[PDB]
Amino acid sequence: MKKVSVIMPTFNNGEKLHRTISSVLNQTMKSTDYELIIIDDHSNDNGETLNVIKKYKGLVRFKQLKKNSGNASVPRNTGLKMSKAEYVFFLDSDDLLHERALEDLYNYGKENNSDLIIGKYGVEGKGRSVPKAIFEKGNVAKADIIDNSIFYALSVLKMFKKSVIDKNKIKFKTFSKTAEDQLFTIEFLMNSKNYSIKTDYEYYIVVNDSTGNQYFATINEIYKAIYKSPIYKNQEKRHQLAGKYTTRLLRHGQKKNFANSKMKYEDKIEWLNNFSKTINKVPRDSDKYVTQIFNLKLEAIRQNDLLAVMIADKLL
Amino acid sequence: MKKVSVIMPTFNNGEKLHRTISSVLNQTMKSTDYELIIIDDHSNDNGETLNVIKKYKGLVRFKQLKKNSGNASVPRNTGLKMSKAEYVFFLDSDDLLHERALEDLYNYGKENNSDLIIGKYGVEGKGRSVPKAIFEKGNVAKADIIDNSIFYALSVLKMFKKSVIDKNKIKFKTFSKTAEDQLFTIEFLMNSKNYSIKTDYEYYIVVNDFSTGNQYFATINEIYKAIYKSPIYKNQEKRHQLAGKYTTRLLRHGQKKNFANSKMKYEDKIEWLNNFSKTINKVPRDSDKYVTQIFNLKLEAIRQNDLLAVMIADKLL
Amino acid sequence: MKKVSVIMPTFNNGEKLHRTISSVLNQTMKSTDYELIIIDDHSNDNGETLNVIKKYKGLVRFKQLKKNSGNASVPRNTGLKMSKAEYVFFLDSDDLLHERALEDLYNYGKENNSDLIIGKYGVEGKGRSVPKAIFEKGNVAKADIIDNSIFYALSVLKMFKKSVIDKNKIKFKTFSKTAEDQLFTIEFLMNSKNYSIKTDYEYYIVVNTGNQYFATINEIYKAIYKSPIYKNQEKRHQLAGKYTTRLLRHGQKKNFANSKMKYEDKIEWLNNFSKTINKVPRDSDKYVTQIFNLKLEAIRQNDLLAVMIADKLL
Ligand SMILES: O=P(O)(O)OC[C@H](O)[C@H](O)[C@H](O)COP(=O)(O)OC[C@H](O)[C@H](O)[C@H](O)COP(=O)(O)OC[C@@H](O)[C@@H](O)[C@@H](O)CO
Ligand SMILES: O=P(O)(O)OC[C@H](O)[C@H](O)[C@H](O)COP(=O)(O)OC[C@H](O)[C@H](O)[C@H](O)COP(=O)(O)OC[C@@H](O)[C@@H](O)[C@@H](O)CO
Ligand SMILES: O=P(O)(O)OC[C@H](O)[C@H](O)[C@H](O)COP(=O)(O)OC[C@H](O)[C@H](O)[C@H](O)COP(=O)(O)OC[C@@H](O)[C@@H](O)[C@@H](O)CO
Ligand SMILES: CC(=O)N[C@H]1[C@@H](OP(=O)(O)OP(=O)(O)OC[C@H]2O[C@@H](n3ccc(=O)[nH]c3=O)[C@H](O)[C@@H]2O)O[C@H](CO)[C@@H](O)[C@@H]1O
Ligand SMILES: CC(=O)N[C@H]1[C@@H](OP(=O)(O)OP(=O)(O)OC[C@H]2O[C@@H](n3ccc(=O)[nH]c3=O)[C@H](O)[C@@H]2O)O[C@H](CO)[C@@H](O)[C@@H]1O
Ligand SMILES: CC(=O)N[C@H]1[C@@H](OP(=O)(O)OP(=O)(O)OC[C@H]2O[C@@H](n3ccc(=O)[nH]c3=O)[C@H](O)[C@@H]2O)O[C@H](CO)[C@@H](O)[C@@H]1O
Ligand SMILES: [Cl-]
Ligand SMILES: [Cl-]
Ligand SMILES: [Cl-]
Ligand SMILES: [Cl-]
Ligand SMILES: [Mg+2]
Ligand SMILES: [Mg+2]
Ligand SMILES: [Mg+2]
Ligand SMILES: [Mg+2]
Repeated sequence: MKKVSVIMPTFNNGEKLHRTISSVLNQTMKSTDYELIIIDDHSNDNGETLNVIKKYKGLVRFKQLKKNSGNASVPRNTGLKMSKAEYVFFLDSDDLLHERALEDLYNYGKENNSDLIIGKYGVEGKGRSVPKAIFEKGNVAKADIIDNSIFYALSVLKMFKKSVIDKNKIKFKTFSKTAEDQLFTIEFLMNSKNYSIKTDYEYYIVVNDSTGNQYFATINEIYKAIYKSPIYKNQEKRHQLAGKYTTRLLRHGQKKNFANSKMKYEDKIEWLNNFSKTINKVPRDSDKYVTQIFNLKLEAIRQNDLLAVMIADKLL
Repeated sequence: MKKVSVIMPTFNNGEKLHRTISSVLNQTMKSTDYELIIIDDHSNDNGETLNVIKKYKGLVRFKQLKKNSGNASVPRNTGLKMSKAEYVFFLDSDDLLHERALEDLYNYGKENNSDLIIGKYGVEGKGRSVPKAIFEKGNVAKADIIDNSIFYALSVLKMFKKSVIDKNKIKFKTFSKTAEDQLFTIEFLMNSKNYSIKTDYEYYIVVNDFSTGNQYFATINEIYKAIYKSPIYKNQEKRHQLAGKYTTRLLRHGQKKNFANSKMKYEDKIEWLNNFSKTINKVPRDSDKYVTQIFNLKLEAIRQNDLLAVMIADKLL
Repeated sequence: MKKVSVIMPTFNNGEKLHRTISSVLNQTMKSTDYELIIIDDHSNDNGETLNVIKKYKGLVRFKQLKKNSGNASVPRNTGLKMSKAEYVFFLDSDDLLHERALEDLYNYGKENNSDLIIGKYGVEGKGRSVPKAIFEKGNVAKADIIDNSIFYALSVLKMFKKSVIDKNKIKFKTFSKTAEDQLFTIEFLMNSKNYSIKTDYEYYIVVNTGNQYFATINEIYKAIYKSPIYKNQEKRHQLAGKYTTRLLRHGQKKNFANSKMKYEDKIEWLNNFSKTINKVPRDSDKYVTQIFNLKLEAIRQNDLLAVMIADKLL
């Protein structure tokens, strides 16, 4: 039984994949103590990606899907079924690991009985930004969701204890193109207690290179996960978590500024209708735990009032 | 017939009452010319308050209520029934009078045929602040409600002509825990003409120590009713002006003025705004033009009973 | 057939009219090539205005209306029926023409086959300001409505080809006291292609519940969306959106929502504004300047509070 399975889905990556794979194979951890599982989501780049992967035959486990799934959910789920390790680490195909990522994160995790270990993120290039606040207090052995800003770092680019995933049958959902990674991390967080944060190096480097029916279905699942948490059983604690997630959603959500956008009016109405329907399944008791700058925007969404959301956005 | 009855309700004050009572007994006014009526609202402090009051038996009139009323309304009403003086002065149990408060206020009142005399307030300690604007023009023999900011000083901690109270049967109401003193002063102001302001000393020292609105807005409703039924201010346009100015004071200093963006439960906000809307919609819109224009949107939002609009209005103030 | 008929309605102008009439009679154009038609809207100023007009008997055509119409619509319509010229030029009674206004504008128009020629405006005194942006690019032989800011200069104080007015039976409407001149210019613009702008001089000097108003605004949008010149629906949306922008920037009672207007009047006004704008396709909204995105939606939603707020944020 290996310490870590690195699970990496690929799709039409080409010669860029060399850098990523190399970063995983060049770890300070004993090479026999981890594996790299590569799951190609049926690349169609005239065999360029598959040719790069073939160069590491013998040194990595590999499966190719018959049809392209469209996102990383099915590939990652396939990797999870293939792993029998203590921890898994999800890695995106364009990104890089620091030489001492698996060793340092696994050691910290093992020494603190961690269900989840989060390594400090770095970033190369303009594009997506990475979480910063979670890492501002240095290393944290027993982190807290609220006090350590974990709802602002819900990517799956972390080390997860496989037993938690297995015991609770946590899979990536495929009903949406976005926020499926958030739902996964939330499901995990709500079914575990021990989270640790390690910040000695930039362990993971992120490399930068419609009506909302499906999106808000996923957001709904996130709130459901919080309110059904067997770890956070206290209803007031659930309200606090839900409120904090609402804050993150209003700060960093998809199409956060839809109301004053160039979007067609009928589309705005349908979008807000889905956002309203979803947030109105969340107890109002959570609202008091939302950052108060968003008090008006949140009420506007609850009331399903487009004008009020437009105004709220103008005042933010 | 005495010049002044000082009416002071007490409740679980203890040894703090000595300072207050002493301030009343040590007045420059002839001691035979006034009385201190003490009405204890059934203190339950192991007889501590009653023990302090007993030390002045013979120098004060005193009645104890059988059950605690909860506020100062019933006690003050009892004091009024007991007084046969020319003027009454309401004093709170923790507060102080200046040595020359009754004398100076009574003299100014008598020399100007005043129905109401307001002495400049002082304050000791962090907490509740006191009115300032009303006293910024010095002494005023014939003051005006609007021009002298009297709607921003509606406490009953003043000298009132008893005849006005008696002739018009003015009592403190008990349907609400708050704003009952405001309603009293408003009822008095709307049934009298002569108000004087005296500022030579800090005559009254306020001492600081270290709801769905059904009843509150019923009291606010009574305030508007008092203005619009005033036999002194009979001109409808004058009533609009007074009403508008009160609306301004309510939006500036009202209870839970910032309820809309508060941590109040949504259902409570709705009920609160519903009461606020129901009440303000009984006030003619003709008064709105006399409201300070910064509040134009907030006022309309309340009239329309639109929570979102009130929230926004508050964000723009 | 004369080159130009200057059409000038008068009403209780008095001795101020001398200056105006003099400015028309003192043109560089051959005096036999134009006429000044004066239409008095039944002045009642103890014969003062009529006395000034009588001094130019022989030099002007003149008709007096039996009853005062209240605005310039009926008078101007009367002038149009009286003119058989190639172009007409509407002149207000207190205003002035530059010595070389008719000549320069007619020549430019004739040389560019212009349906409409717009001379640069000047202004004397505090009050109404005049369009500026339309004239910022100098002379334009073939102007464009959008690119040359013509919706910000919709007065009829311009030179119009009479054939376009007769062929399309364009009259000033009388349903409203205001915006009737705008409707006229819009009707003209939507039924012609060739517009020219001349800026060498200040050729024209301006001297200083909404049921009816919004009926007129409605006619403006109708004119755009029925235009036989601008037939492309997307072009109509663009024109409509640009007019909406001008309406929000310079409309009558633009700031009604936070005004001293009685509440009941505000509601009725906004109701008319909402009813009218909701007959305009939402496809035009994308062509409205985005600062007005909220105000426009507020009006569409007929929400007084939202209009008040919108105005507070502008
Ligand atoms: O006191 P509050 O909680 O109201 O305010 C919090 C502070 O203001 C705090 O300083 C900041 O929120 C912390 O922000 P940050 O500088 O640490 O960055 C965190 C951001 O959330 C981060 O840059 C991303 O927006 C979050 O991305 P991930 O959670 O890692 O997941 C990617 C996610 O966006 C992706 O799944 C979506 O594109 C698809 O739905
Ligand atoms: O906008 P305008 O020009 O019309 O007026 C605004 C001016 O700036 C105005 O002159 C100032 O507001 C006057 O303020 P101030 O400095 O004279 O006094 C401040 C307050 O009036 C005062 O501190 C209290 O807030 C008022 O309470 P009271 O009138 O003494 O009545 C007691 C009442 O609040 C009590 O019943 C409540 O606690 C129960 O709800
Ligand atoms: O926001 P965009 O990009 O679409 O353009 C905005 C620019 O800033 C634009 O240049 C300005 O809005 C307009 O420039 P301007 O300095 O030439 O503005 C001229 C005004 O439109 C003018 O002072 C009058 O408002 C319009 O005169 P007319 O419409 O020709 O007169 C008849 C009618 O408007 C009049 O009855 C109304 O003013 C009565 O309220
Ligand atoms: C840098 C970061 O925060 N990454 C997130 C970001 O990825 P990002 O926006 O960077 O997009 P990426 O190219 O990294 O794609 C994510 C991963 O999914 C794989 N892939 C992509 C397309 C496809 O059809 N099939 C497939 O398996 C890619 O090989 C890659 O490993 O948004 C994704 C979708 O919301 C998240 O799940 C990622 O964790
Ligand atoms: C500085 C100032 O503006 N003071 C006001 C403030 O008093 P404040 O907030 O200072 O409250 P206080 O304790 O002074 O109460 C007012 C008076 O009521 C008496 N009391 C209190 C409780 C009780 O159950 N029974 C009873 O009789 C107290 O003895 C006291 O003399 O709010 C009161 C209630 O609106 C007003 O009447 C006071 O004018
Ligand atoms: C500079 C400018 O754009 N002015 C416009 C403004 O006039 P403005 O506000 O400048 O008012 P004016 O004095 O120019 O009056 C407009 C003209 O209408 C005539 N008149 C006036 C009253 C009357 O009862 N009968 C009558 O015929 C006047 O003689 C005058 O020639 O509003 C009119 C109606 O929307 C427009 O046609 C004018 O172009
Ligand atoms: Cl999101
Ligand atoms: Cl007054
Ligand atoms: Cl109050
Ligand atoms: Cl207009
Ligand atoms: Mg990536
Ligand atoms: Mg007190
Ligand atoms: Mg609203
Ligand atoms: Mg004029």
